[PDB]
Amino acid sequence: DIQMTQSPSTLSASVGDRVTITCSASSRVGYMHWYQQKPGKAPKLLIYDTSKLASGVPSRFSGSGSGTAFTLTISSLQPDDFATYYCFQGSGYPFTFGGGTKVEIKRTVAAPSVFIFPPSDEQLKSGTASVVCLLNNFYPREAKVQWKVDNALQSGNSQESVTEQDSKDSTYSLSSTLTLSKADYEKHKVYACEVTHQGLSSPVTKSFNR
Amino acid sequence: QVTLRESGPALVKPTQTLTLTCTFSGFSLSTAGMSVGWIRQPPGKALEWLADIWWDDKKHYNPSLKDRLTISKDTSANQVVLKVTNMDPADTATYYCARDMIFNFYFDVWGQGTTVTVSSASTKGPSVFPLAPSSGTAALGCLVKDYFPEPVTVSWNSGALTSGVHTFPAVLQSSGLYSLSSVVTVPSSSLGTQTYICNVNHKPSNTKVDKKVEP
Amino acid sequence: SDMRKDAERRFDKFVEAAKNKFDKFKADMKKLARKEAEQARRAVRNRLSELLSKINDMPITNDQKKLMSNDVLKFAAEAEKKIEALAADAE
Repeated sequence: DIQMTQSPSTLSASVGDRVTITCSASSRVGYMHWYQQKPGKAPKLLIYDTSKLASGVPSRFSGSGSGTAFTLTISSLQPDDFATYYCFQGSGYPFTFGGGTKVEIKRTVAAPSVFIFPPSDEQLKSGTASVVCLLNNFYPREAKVQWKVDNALQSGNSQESVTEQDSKDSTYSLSSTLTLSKADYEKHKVYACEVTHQGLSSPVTKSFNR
Repeated sequence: QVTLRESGPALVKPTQTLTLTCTFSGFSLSTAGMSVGWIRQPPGKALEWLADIWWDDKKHYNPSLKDRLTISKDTSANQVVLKVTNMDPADTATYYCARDMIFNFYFDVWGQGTTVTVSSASTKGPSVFPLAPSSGTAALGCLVKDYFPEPVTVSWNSGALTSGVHTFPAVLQSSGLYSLSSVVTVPSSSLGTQTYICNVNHKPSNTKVDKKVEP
Repeated sequence: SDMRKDAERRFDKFVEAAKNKFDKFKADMKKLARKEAEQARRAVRNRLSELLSKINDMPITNDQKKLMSNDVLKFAAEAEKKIEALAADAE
């Protein structure tokens, strides 16, 4: 049963670059098909019968090859070409897909806009207090996010979560969630989020009291 | 307009059977050439073809799911059913149906997919807390806490507010329940005048919540 | 291989049965010629369908089922076109 190997499995490139993805098969297939899948969407057929373009697919895409070796080419990468690309063969049962290739965009540096949110009164009525920090629209993904609480640097008690790269501007957004007991929350006064990032010449701190 | 739409439970206990149903329109399994197939995608992993059925009722199954699959059709209803026996945690995935043709031997139209979690745990609806701005640009949001299983959807002002929205992927907390936040940037000026309401939908528990976010 | 030739001929035959019947029409009536149109398209569709079944039943590769089904679709379509042209000769 026919297995496909895609290279690379990951790839970063600037807007306007030519990008190439190769899919070598374990044995001869008469045709290779290509799917594009964006963040939490169903795969969309992109290229079929090796080189033919599906509908609503710009000309900057193309495929070629035969036998065991095939390529997908994007001739000038756009921000909305951010996706995972899979090759697929229907020449033999079982049908199979390649492992995929993540295309990421490289762009210029953008500092995060930083915001901090205190826990709601509604939540504090339960036992928990969730203090949230938002880093909004930045590049690159790399970022340090530190929690100070009456100036004690916290540890092991916040989770970070990050969005997929934006399809129009290629930035990231990130939230950091410091979770506490109401007991521990009311004990202390001033809560602070401290962001470090390549586009900030010196770190940025947002804070609050109560 | 070819459309497909997968339906079935969000949650299944280990060892039990999962019954998925594709409903389609704009084409028909009574037409010569037509086929429907099922594909699944585990969270963050590769697509894996599972099964298909043809208009002449011929069937194929992936040997990797050895003997746990039954596919069947109801032409008149435009419905294909897929049954997966003895579900285990590795079967947790998004399940898709898609349309295939004897002219193609590839899938040209897919449903949106339906998410299945295999777990012994019970359905639980979220609690939603506002993330209030204080005092150019302000931000605000909703914290959506303590739900099981995935997914929830969040929208703002019932779809009329989309620009500047980020809804973060969920994290499984040490309690076994998921949490996420959705946030949006708006101009300071609109605070206190424009209403901001966040619409949280958690279909696996049939919960809907609408939270006003005020300063 | 020979399946190309058999189908290309069989489908050509369909448009001749039309070519004949339209020509004696050419030699209640507008109704009659629209009936003949629907019949001959229904004959092309049915035959297409029949061939696809036979193709899908054959113990061959998918690529081959695909070449054969596309060969057969293209002729069937070329026939619907040629016959659609004959209705226009009446209408």
